[PDB]
Amino acid sequence: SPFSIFHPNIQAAKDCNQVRDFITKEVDSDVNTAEWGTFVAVSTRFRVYSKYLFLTYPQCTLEPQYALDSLRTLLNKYEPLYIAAVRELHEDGSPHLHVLVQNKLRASITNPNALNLRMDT
DNA sequence: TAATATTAC
Ligand SMILES: [Mn+2]
Repeated sequence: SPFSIFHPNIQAAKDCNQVRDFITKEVDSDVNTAEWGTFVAVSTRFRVYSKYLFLTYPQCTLEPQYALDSLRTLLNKYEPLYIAAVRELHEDGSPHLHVLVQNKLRASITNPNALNLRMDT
C-alpha cells in the first residue's frame, strides 16, 4: 500500500561472513544486490550494541539501492564502512530485504524504530 | 529484545 512504513528485524550480526553468504544465497542475488564500501575482515526494552548489524525487512518493496543509501544516512554517526542490501522473495513471491551493515563505531540502538524506512510511492 | 513478519547468521 502507498507510502508504507517498513520496520526491520534488527540484530547484532554474530558472523559477518556467514551473514553475507546467507543474504547472497539465491542464484539470482547478483541482480538483486546493492553494495557500498569495502568489506571488513572481522576478527573473531530494546538494545543492540554492535558495529555489525543484520537487518531483515519483511514484506518490503524498497529497492535495495535506496534502502542502502538511506541506511548509510541513518547510521552515519557510526561511520559505515560496508553495506550490502539484497532483495529476496517470500514463498508467496512478494519481496523482502536483508541488509548487512559494518560500521567503524559501535552503534547503540535503543529505539526499535530507529531504522524504519518509508517508501516514496 | 521491538515489532515487522514467516522473513531474520
Ligand atoms: Mn530471505
